[PDB]
Amino acid sequence: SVREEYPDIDSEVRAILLSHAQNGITISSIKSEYRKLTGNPFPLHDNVTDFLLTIPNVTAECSESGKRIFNLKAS
Amino acid sequence: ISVREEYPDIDSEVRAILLSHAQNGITISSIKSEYRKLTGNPFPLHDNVTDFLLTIPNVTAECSESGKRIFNLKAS
Repeated sequence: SVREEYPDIDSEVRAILLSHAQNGITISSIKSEYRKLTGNPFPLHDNVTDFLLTIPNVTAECSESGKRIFNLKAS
Repeated sequence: ISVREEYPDIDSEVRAILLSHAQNGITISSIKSEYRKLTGNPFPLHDNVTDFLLTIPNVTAECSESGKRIFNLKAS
């Protein structure tokens, strides 16, 4: 239902991950980059982790500092 | 998650399961079944399991092309 309402959000989030595939990225930083990239506010306000984890090849992990870090799986 | 207060052993039990499956991956359903086999008790979390797992340091979750959410311990 997310991808049906915002058809481009999947490509936009993947674009952001692709540009940050070296060190990973938090949800707050993703929203930040999203605003710079599209000139629009991030359209998901809830269940963001679940959305990110429905994108193939995307990983999430609990960092040392406790922060939730997202990345692309190494190929 | 406030379940750690109510169940002080749950961190070590879940970590034990992950350690025993650190080779490949493990799904939430498989974790709950390993949990019952290990403790003789049902898994005390009924919701937000991904969030619980992702608050354990060194644990990862990934979207397999099979669609299943796979959890593992991060390498090295």
